Amino acid sequence: MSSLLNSLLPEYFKPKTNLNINSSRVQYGFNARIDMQYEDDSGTRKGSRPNAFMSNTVAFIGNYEGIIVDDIPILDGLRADIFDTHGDLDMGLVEDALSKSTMIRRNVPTYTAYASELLYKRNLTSLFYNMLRLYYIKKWGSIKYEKDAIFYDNGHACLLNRQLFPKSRDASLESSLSLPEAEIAMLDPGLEFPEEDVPAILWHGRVSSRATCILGQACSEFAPLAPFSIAHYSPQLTRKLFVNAPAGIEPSSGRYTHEDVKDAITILVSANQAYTDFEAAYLMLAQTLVSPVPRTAEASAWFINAGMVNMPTLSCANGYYPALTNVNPYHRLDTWKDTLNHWVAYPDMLFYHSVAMIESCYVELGNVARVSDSDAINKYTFTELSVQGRPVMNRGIIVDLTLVAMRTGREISLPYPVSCGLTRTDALLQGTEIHVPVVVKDIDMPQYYNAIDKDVIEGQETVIKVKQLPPAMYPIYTYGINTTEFYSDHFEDQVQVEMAPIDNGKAVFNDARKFSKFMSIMRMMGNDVTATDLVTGRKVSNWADNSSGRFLYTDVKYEGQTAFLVDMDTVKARDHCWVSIVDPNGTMNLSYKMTNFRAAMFSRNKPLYMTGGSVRTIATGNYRDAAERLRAMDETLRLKPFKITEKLDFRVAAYAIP
Amino acid sequence: MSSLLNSLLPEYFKPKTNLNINSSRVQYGFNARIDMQYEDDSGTRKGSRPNAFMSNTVAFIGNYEGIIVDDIPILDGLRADIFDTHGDLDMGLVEDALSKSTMIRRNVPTYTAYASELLYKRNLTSLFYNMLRLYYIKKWGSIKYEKDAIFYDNGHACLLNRQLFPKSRDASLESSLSLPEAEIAMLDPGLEFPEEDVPAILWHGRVSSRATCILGQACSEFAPLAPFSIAHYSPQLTRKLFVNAPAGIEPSSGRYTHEDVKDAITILVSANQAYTDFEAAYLMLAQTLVSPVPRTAEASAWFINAGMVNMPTLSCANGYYPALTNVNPYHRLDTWKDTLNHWVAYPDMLFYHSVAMIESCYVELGNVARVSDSDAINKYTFTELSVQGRPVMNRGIIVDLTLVAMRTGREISLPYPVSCGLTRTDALLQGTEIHVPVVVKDIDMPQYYNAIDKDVIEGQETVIKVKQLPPAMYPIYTYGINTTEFYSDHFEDQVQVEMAPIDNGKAVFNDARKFSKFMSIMRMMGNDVTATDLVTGRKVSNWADNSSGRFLYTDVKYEGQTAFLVDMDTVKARDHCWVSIVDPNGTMNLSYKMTNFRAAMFSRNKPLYMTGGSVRTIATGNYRDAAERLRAMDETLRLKPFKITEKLDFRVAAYAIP
Amino acid sequence: MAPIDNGKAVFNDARKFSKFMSIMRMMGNDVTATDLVTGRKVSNWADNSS
Repeated sequence: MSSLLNSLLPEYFKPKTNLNINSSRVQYGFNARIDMQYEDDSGTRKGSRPNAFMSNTVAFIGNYEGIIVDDIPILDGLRADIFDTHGDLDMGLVEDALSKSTMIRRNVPTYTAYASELLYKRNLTSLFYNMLRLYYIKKWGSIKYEKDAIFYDNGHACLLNRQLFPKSRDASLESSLSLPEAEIAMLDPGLEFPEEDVPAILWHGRVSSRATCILGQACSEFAPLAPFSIAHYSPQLTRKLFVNAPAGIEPSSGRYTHEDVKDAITILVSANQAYTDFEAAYLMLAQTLVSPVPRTAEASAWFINAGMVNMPTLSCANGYYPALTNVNPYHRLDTWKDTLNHWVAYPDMLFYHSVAMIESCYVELGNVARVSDSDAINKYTFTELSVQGRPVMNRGIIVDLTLVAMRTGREISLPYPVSCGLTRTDALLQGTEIHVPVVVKDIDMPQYYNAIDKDVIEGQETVIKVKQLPPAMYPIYTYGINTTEFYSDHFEDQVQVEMAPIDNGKAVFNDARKFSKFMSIMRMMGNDVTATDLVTGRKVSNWADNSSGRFLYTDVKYEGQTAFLVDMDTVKARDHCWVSIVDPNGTMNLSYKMTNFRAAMFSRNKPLYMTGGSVRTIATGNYRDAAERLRAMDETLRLKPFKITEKLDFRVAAYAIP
Repeated sequence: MSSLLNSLLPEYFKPKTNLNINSSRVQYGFNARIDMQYEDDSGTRKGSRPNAFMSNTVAFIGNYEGIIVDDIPILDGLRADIFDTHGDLDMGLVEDALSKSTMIRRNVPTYTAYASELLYKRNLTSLFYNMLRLYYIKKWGSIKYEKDAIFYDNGHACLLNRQLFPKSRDASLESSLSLPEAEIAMLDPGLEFPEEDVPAILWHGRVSSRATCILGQACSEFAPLAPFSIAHYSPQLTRKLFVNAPAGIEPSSGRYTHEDVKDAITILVSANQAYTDFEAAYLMLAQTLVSPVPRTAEASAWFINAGMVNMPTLSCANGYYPALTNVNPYHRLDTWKDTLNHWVAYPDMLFYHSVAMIESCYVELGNVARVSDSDAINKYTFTELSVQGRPVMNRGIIVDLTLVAMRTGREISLPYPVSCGLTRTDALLQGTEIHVPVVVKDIDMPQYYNAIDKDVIEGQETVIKVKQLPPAMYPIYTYGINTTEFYSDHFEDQVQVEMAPIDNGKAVFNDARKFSKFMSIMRMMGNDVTATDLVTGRKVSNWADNSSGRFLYTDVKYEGQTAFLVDMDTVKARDHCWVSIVDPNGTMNLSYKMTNFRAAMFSRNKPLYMTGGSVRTIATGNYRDAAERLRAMDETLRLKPFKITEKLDFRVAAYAIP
Repeated sequence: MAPIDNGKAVFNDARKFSKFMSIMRMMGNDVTATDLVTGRKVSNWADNSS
């Protein structure tokens, strides 16, 4: 659904068509003007950062594994005559429709008997999904993956690509897959009895030399070398695929460009009348196009074990019954062609729709992981109460759409209760300790991180014990639309730390809430604060991120009693464009204000600019008003004359309109 | 945009068609009559300057470099039916448009897929840019650049063309470039898949033997030997260029006249309907064509670092799909063929439009440089507040047209937000003193200029320091259209200043404004006064520039606060009218009137006379046969002007919204 | 003062120069001005009573 994913984008964000991606890492964000203030009994110290960049790093790598599951049939496409008043295939009108058609008379009785089983095999989501992945593999084919590269680095702990993804050879995305071609046979119209467990599709005119090569590779096993997101492992959809094309199927060309895959999709959707099938495949790919680079070192627990992708079995019986598909189809919603029409016009817009969906999910799974099991709406039972339909199993797209509904605070409506795609809530529901590997840089690591060893020499491979999952992404596109006090994503905020002159700089935060806001605002001001817990004896640093520049309470890496000693004569100025706290006395009052917002994207430590035309909000009415218009100007070549007009020179001629 | 740049010229001046330029340097100015009237405590004196020549100097020498960048598509020339009710390109109607205009309907699905990807990147501005440069290389192909010539010469200091332009030799303009030829192949109709990264253009009848050689050289690399403005380094546009000509193309001749390039441009625009693409290239050349000769030695800091010319990527899909270009083209403005009709009639008029543009930019940057970096409108954030469109980036022409709006004080509007051309604000946007290399002519040079070596000898090559960039040009064409206090370019003005007490033979001027008014009066009377800056200990002189007969405060060459000790005993008498007095007494009143303006141009120390007939006006009205003004003010670029609000400091300038 | 000036301020007026130098001494700051015309020096700390 293009419509619901479009509304997630911010108001200030004005996207263009083309986006020239030339790397496997993008820092999307915005530039804002922060007017910071520090008030005290001595006086006020004002600062101003005119261009403050708040970013979330997003990569094109992520371990996924496809499995073939059984899903509901999508009945949108079949002629409206055979359907009854309630909206189910009234068998008796099917036998009537087949009898009054251009079918062979000896096949009518035997084909009608099979109809009861074969007409309820309508799900082309798996085919469209694979054909969409082939489009983006050939478009962004020049992106590279190095084996010994830095997945994450925060100064203390480092995590390499070798650690998370073993059995991984370095190669380009184009050179990753070597897809073998499945057989594309021609359906004989005079076949005695239809062959079930072999799908048959429709086609307009002649199957081109390149269309054979695309359909051949789409219905085949994906066995990748490099762990890419749009080239993950998928099982063999089918062995053989029939195509009811009276004009013969040309043999396989071998080569094809990304423009030829768009040609193949547009013919397949139009012939089969499968637009709702495409809408399902569009939302599936939106989840599993890009995966987020973790905010903290201990936020890598989400991507340790491979999340399963639920691909519904390829099943289509249109080739055997050409009569039942015509120009008057049955559809539930009137805006059922909107998702395809959006993709054909603006293919590269999927990148923006993808980051909008994963940012919405991973933000909400952040503040869902911090609720006790003894509650009404908890970790296990947040999907059941929200869903008001009848899906087969609460997995895939249902779990991701219900998280988006919680974030935006609106009602998401789909025409069919389809349960296909990636399932994210895997590591959460387990409710056990996860052992993430790490290579150390400094020697004073295991004070900060909950490490397995207490003394570790530099360059050693250690393990961190993560119990509660910290947030993987900070809200950026969904900044101050549905604000919570955990993230504290306000435009205006203030904190009041109360100290007396008798205290020699040392302040104890009994409250946990205002400790979080103090440590966060001090980092905007470019000050390196290092607090020490009095009960346990561990240490926390506000500088625990190089992207957002905020301090969340989950950076403590421990749930206990709150007694944080901060010594305010060991505060060090780290960044540029900073206010100085030289020697405070009395009550401190910190405050900031974010005024304006400008969309910015970075890649390879350089600005990535959006190019091409101005993207519009395509509606169903905007095309069918031109159908209402029809260009009703009678196609008659009316040539109008020009009267020559003489003036002073007479050498040169001058023509007038009347 | 002819009508825009034509408005910048003064109301009294109307230039003739032809101009035989026969040098690399042209003075332009006017011969005005000044009627001064003096009054002080001693008495009254009345005089009259009968003939006074105020002029700038402009040259054909400027170091520039080309970069190929991706910009917006210009959707002008495509048929009106493919566009919907709003100003948006619908792919639903492209499928219909291509379907109705063919008998072979097998190719419609393939044609639509490729067309959707190519239409959002169509731009012929870079091709017309090179074709225009080839026209002027052949026409003015007898201009000599000598390496051991003078660039600036005052009397104390001197800059040679060895400095500012190393890696250069002595050559004529025709001898500078030795262009190779790209392959101009013929597109046979029947080819089904458009070859990627090769543009295809339409043509009228047979491609002439001469037309081949021009298109071949226009696409090739430019590698100059001598630094020339219209022969600057440009990257290779394309390798191949298809031409859908019904009659086959002829082989390349090798030689062509400047007249043959006009025939090539006129055909290429008419066939492709690329009138708005030409308008972009016309404005883009108006910036580059000429460069200023600096007013003082400090104003050479602008032209050290090579400014980047943003040339858009060459792409076009008219040759493949000639159905999309028909007899009813889509245009936003009704005056969309005025710029080509102006150039084809009067080619040599571009010289006057270029001088008008570069003057307006370099005059207003004189004020922007003096703005403090702690206000709403400053050097960093003046373009962003002005623009009211959605370009790719605030670069090239958008920066230049913003400065023209600030000069004239009128709202400038283009149909498409194009960001292509020279960016000047590079030396300005950096907090670093610039090291201008100079030659010592007189032994007393270190007293005047801020030199590194305080002791020098006639012939030594030293370096001078420039912190704040002074004005490179004085207002001549834009004289009195809007008068600032800094320049003081009034027709009628009454200057009042109080003379400081002359103790021994020296008068102390503590205030900054009073000192500016005093030396401004004494210059108009024609008295060469020399003062000593007390803080620095360097000698200032009101006779700094001889060409423009006025005193600017930037001639002091010291940003900050100071007090001046004026030498009243050594007041020389260079130019004496009857008004001219040596001994001022009490409150000095000078009231002057300027009348009888007449434009005059000098080239190689002789008068340069305009030849040919009188320019008759070509211009189209807002409506041809259009009923309702469908505003469509969403995509169109608009540039809002800023008015200078004078304040007490006088050294600092400030902008406000009118 | 403007940021373009690197701390250096010239007092054209005599009245406000006296008040600046006096209030800076209440605040306990040793300022040393230099006259541009003559070339002599003045110090605000020229008394230990008032």
